[PDB]
This record gives sequence, structure tokens and C-alpha cells, in this order.
Amino acid sequence: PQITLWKRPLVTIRIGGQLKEALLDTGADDTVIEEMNLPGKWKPKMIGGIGGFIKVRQYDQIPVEIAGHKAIGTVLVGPTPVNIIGRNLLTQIGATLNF
Amino acid sequence: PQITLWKRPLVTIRIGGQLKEALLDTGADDTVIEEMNLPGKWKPKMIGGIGGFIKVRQYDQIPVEIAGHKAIGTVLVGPTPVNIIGRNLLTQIGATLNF
Ligand SMILES: CC(C)(C)NC(=O)[C@@H]1CCCCN1C[C@@H](O)[C@@H]1Cc2ccc(cc2)OCCCC(=O)N[C@@H](CC(N)=O)C(=O)N1
Repeated sequence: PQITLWKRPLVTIRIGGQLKEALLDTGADDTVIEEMNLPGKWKPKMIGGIGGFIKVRQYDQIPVEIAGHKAIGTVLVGPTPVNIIGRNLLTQIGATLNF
Repeated sequence: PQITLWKRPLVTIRIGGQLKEALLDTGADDTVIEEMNLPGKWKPKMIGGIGGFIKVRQYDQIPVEIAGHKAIGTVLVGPTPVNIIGRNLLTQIGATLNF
């Protein structure tokens, strides 16, 4: 689909068999999801954003369905203000910026 | 044009008569520019993200050229690690997400 930016590019995603809302974020290198229970092992990690660094749980090869499109990759779980889908997963679904 | 997301979507912009490299960010509601002595009246503001909040100066009606595309709107100047072009200006240049 073609998405305009007059409103936040929020879409429904399915992760861990659970539906959630997430922001298509071209300005994010990684995908960061709000604290939740994901199966499998995780390694501690730190990522930075506008107001500093935060500690997150890194889960690898996690299946994520974005607007019906399949992706399998790294998902960081931590105290983020909103769920964001970053470039690591956006590239998997062939997302591009056009103008 | 069409921009892929293999790398950070960095483009050249022109603000206050200066050329800068900025990030096209669909996840940013506002445009945040690195510290610079821009002329004009401003109002104190606090914006948050991953990381917490940072203090910025809000400047309205600032002419910004993005890849040859003229635009004008609110620009927040503060201690940001990178120049961020948010949705407030992306909509003006007709930018869209496609997948
Ligand atoms: C207006 C304002 C910029 C404050 N909004 C945001 O930061 C909102 C808040 C809610 C969640 C999404 N973010 C936008 C998101 O694109 C932000 C904006 C941004 C901040 C700092 C950056 C680069 C981009 O420097 C490199 C810092 C490394 C980086 O890419 N950080 C990403 C997250 C990540 N590690 O994948 C990020 O926070 N991206």
C-alpha cells in the first residue's frame, strides 16, 4: 500500500501470536517493542534515541507480520514510548520512501 | 525519487542559508535540527523519544528546502545527535511509504 504522512504511520502487527500497533519508522535502525513476553532466549543490549540510551532485551529471528507482510528478524524489547518497526524489518517487506 | 532503506535515509537540506544532511524520519512527528544560531523569535519546548526528553527552541515558519523541494514550517533546534526531518515537513514534499 501507499501511506501518506498526514497522520502517524501506525499499522497492526502480529508478533508472538499477539496483535499490536506499531509505527513504521524510517528513522530507526532497529525495531523496538514495548515490554512483553516473547519466547526464546534474549541477550541484554543498549540502544540510543533522542533522550539518551536505554537497556533492552535482544531477541533474534523473531517472526513478525506487518500489515500482512512477513518478516523474520531482530526485535528489541524495552521501555519505548511506542512500538516502532525500524529499517531492519522495513527492508524485508520492501518498504521505500517516495516523493 | 525512490529511497531504499538499506542505509539511513540521509539527504541534503537547506535551512537558514546553510546546507545540512538530515534524516527523513516517518516516525518523527516534528523536525529537530542540530544546534544552530537561527534568527527569529522562539518558544521553549520539551520533546521526548527513546531516551527521555530534551529541551529545544521552537521556531515557526522556517523555510527548509529538502532535496530541491521547498517547504516551510516549525523547526525545533536542540542538542540532537542528528538532523531529523519529521512528518510536518515530509507531507509538504509529498513523501509516502510504499510496500
Ligand atoms: C520528534 C522526535 C525526534 C523527538 N521523535 C522521536 O524521536 C520518536 C519518539 C517515539 C519513537 C520514535 N521516535 C522517532 C525515531 O525515528 C527516532 C528518531 C531518532 C533519534 C535519534 C537518532 C536517529 C533518529 O540518532 C541515532 C540514534 C540511533 C537510532 O537510530 N535511534 C532510533 C531507535 C533505534 N535505535 O533504532 C530512534 O530513536 N529513532
